[PDB]
Amino acid sequence: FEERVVTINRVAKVVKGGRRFRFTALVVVGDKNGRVGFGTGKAQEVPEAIKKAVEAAKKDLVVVPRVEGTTPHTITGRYGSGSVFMKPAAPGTGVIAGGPVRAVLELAGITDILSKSLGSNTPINMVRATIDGLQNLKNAEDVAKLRGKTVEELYN
Amino acid sequence: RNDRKVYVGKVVSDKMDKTITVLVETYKTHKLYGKRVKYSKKYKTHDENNSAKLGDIVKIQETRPLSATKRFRLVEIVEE
Amino acid sequence: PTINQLVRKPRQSKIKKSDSPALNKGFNSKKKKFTDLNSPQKRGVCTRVGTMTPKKPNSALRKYARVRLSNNIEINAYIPGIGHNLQEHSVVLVRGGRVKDLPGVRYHIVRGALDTSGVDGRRQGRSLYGTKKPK
Amino acid sequence: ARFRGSNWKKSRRLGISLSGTGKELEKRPYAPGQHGPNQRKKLSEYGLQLREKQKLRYLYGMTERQFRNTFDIAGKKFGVHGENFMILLASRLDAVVYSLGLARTRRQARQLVNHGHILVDGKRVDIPSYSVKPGQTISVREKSQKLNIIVESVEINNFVPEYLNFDADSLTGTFVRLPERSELPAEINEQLIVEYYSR
Amino acid sequence: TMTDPIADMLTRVRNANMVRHEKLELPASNIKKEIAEILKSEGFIKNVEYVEDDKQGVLRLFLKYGQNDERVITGLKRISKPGLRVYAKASEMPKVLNGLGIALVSTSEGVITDKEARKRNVGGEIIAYVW
RNA sequence: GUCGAAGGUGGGACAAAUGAUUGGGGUGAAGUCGUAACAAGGUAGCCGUAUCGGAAGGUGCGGCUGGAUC
RNA sequence: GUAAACGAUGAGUGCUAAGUGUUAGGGGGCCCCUUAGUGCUGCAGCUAACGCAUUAAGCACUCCGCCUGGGGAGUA
RNA sequence: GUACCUAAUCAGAAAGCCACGGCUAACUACGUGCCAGCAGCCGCGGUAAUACGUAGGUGGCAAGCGUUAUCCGGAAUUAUUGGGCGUAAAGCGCGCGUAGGCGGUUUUUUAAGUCUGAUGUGAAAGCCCACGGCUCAACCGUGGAGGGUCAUUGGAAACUGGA
RNA sequence: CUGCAUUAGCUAGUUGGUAAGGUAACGGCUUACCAAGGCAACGAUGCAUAGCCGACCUGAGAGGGUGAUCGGCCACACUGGA
Ligand SMILES: [Mg+2]
Ligand SMILES: [Mg+2]
Ligand SMILES: [Mg+2]
Ligand SMILES: [Mg+2]
Ligand SMILES: [Mg+2]
Ligand SMILES: [Mg+2]
Repeated sequence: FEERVVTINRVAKVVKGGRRFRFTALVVVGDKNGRVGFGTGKAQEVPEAIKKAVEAAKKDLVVVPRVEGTTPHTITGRYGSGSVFMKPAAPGTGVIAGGPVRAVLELAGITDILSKSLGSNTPINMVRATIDGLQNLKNAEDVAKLRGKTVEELYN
Repeated sequence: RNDRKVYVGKVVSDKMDKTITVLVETYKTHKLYGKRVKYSKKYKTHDENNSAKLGDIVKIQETRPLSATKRFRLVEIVEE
Repeated sequence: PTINQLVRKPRQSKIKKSDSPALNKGFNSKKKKFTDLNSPQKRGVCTRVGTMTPKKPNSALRKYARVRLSNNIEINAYIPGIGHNLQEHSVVLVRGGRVKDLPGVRYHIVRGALDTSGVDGRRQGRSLYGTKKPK
Repeated sequence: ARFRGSNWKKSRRLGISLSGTGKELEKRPYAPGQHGPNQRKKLSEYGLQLREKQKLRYLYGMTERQFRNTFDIAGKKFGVHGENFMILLASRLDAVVYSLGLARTRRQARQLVNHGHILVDGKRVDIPSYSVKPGQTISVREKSQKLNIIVESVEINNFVPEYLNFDADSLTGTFVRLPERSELPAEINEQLIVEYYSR
Repeated sequence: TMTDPIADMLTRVRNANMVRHEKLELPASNIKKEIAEILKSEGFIKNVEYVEDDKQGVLRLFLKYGQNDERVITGLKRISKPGLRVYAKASEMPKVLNGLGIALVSTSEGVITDKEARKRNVGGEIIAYVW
């Protein structure tokens, strides 16, 4: 499992004297073969925050249906105000994505896709929207089984 | 040989002597939003005998200039 | 809005204002009127020259000139670089670009053009201050 | 060539032996400059994309403008954009001459073609940018058939790729077919360059 | 008042699918019956029954759920609407979900799917999307 | 002789510049007077209206909770 | 002719778990069902959150009104 | 007597511009000390400044490199594609109502909208694709392709419209 | 095929007819007589701005911006009339 730290953020809690600073790490974990997940970890130091985030991400993984290195069909993942549009591309297109979306897609193993973040650019909600899209992706064989037909019948 | 444009429309005023104004209705589409919207154009046509009357659906055909603004001639009264 | 509402009253975009209005206006002397021409720079004459205190939190004595442009508009223009040879009635070239600290100063004086002299001793980024290559 | 700087410093920056020998990276594999040694910073994604693009550009000894134009036309060709860009870079007369082995260095081959010692189909070509195509032949000028540099380079029996068929006796090469990604250097990730020029 | 019976039927299907209901009774019409039959043929619903009662008649749909209770119908979208009607040519027929979904179309050759519209080389009013 | 450019005369319309003086607006500092609001802000606040007062505001009538300890 | 004229929530229509009070009726055996209101609690779904939730702020279609950073200013 | 070709001589005549705090590729030293100054935005400068000035080094380009002005993009920030209106800006205080918009089920019919052919036309040049010619490229030429809400004419009838 | 309603009324050769003249040519193009018509919230009138187009820039597209060079069309030649 490859892991990428998306963002590290210094948050503060106010106390009677001074402030308490902590470090939060958002991390994406993927095998680059259709499995990707994300996690958050809080600690007094970045190495421990990252380790906790990696553990959470490995705990939570999703399976991404693919077609020759790209998604089966276009999808718009939504979470809160986050919103990521994603569209299958052709080989050699590359991953046209920005911010955490690119991390999620690369770690899921997608190499050719077009995308646009249409909503909030806060990294955690961007990641959640991307994961929502990937979860809602569908594959030809599974949809054929669900509809009680074959792939050839499905495409006529 | 070559024919001239013909329109069908209702008569909306005939107070002029030997002239009737025909209202041809069309539906232009909005170029951006694509919705169908009504479009009315009034045609001044020649009415030689005053046969046409306010209300009847008539047919007109394009002609040479016959007056300041009359460019059409009544052909037949399809309905009334 | 409904599609019918949009057809009845189509959408209207926000209008954009220029950051350097004085450069977008010419003056025709014969007709004694203004004209809309976009210029990258304009010539002017320093009506006043002096120093200004920037708005807080900054503190300094920033060098500036009140300049009457060829189109008869009076503006405030910052003098960039260390040291200048400008006084009243100096003929200067003015380009766009405001100085955030200075409230009413929305233009810069080109260095090394017309009366304004290049910065003495400048050696890095000289073209921005009109200084010849020392060699 | 047009770039006349320290190719060793460039190789050290880019983490690749542009010459292919490895001499640059043998002793000091770290970046040049005062802060070269003890450098431990991590590159951003944009930095990585830029480094890959610069690796390819300095490998083929091109300028940024021509590199971009070649990338555009490769993108306009049918196929995979990165692979097409790489094969088109290979198809340049400099690259073809260097692969045939008429010079030991890419810059040396560029200077040879620039001074006109090469002929394509028996006709002079002074422009290293010239794009060779399958079915063409690269020869050497008769007045320069016995140049010390060319003969010395031909002596060293360098490897001749599959897409080129070379005869050292006549100093005659033939561009048989278009290269393939395997034949082209594998130290370049063309996808990073594609993404760089996407943004 | 009611202004789009096709939209009402699609919304009934959507709400029932959300609640995981089994059957669905709605007022009937010829266009609704053709839509329901197309859905059955394509496999998005389990069954369709027509009750020729007094008044308008009734359509009784029976919905289809896959293994693990997975819903076969992901979503339905009215495309052409009373407020703005959409038509497409044969060469401009849209592919729903890159082909994994159907676009119900109304054509001179009867209401068919986008696959049949493309095959027969016809166009018409795009009634709805179903995926 | 008709028509007829320019010109002359007249009362209007519109636009721009300028004008003693004057109104409020913004900006600027470490100015002067008070302390109206935010906590029950020390008379809960706010909305419309009336009136009054250096000023914030006060008071009356109706309305709201976006207030209410025990 | 204006109010914090407020549910700070336009009108019409249909669809989508339930529990419980109350007002005016209706049908069937103190109980069950039902129509129209008026409250409280609560799924799915929605929401930035708070919360809404068959009296939606859910799912849909029609029409209307309205918004596009703050101030200047509801001023000239 | 221009291009071009042939022969001889010399690395000898021919490198500058901006940037290096984040965005954004590139950091050290010295001087200055809320001054001098920088700045596209967040901001940087009050004595050990990767942000000011110089130096070394580094990065991006290169006969150009930067600045300014203007347009489009990023901006889904006028949202048809593709946004909203309880509290963030936004439901008129509320009725009665005209125009307009939209409109329940079935059958027959029409063919204005809709869909599908044919014909004419949409100059040349230009964008795009292919080929050919200048040593290559820009450039030039040739042939395709496309561009109409276009016009006449023949077909289809589910839907919207008329009867 | 453009902006403005903080521009809502405009028009009297004006709208139609008869006759005559006039022009390459039809025609209120002009002139006599008869009638009161004609345009306009589907934006008339007024005010402001503008040569139009093939194209050009930009954008994934939908769109947005522009109208140098080159080609087509229109208009003008110190200002106004003949
Ligand atoms: Mg007080
Ligand atoms: Mg108080
Ligand atoms: Mg009092
Ligand atoms: Mg509000
Ligand atoms: Mg209300
Ligand atoms: Mg003009």
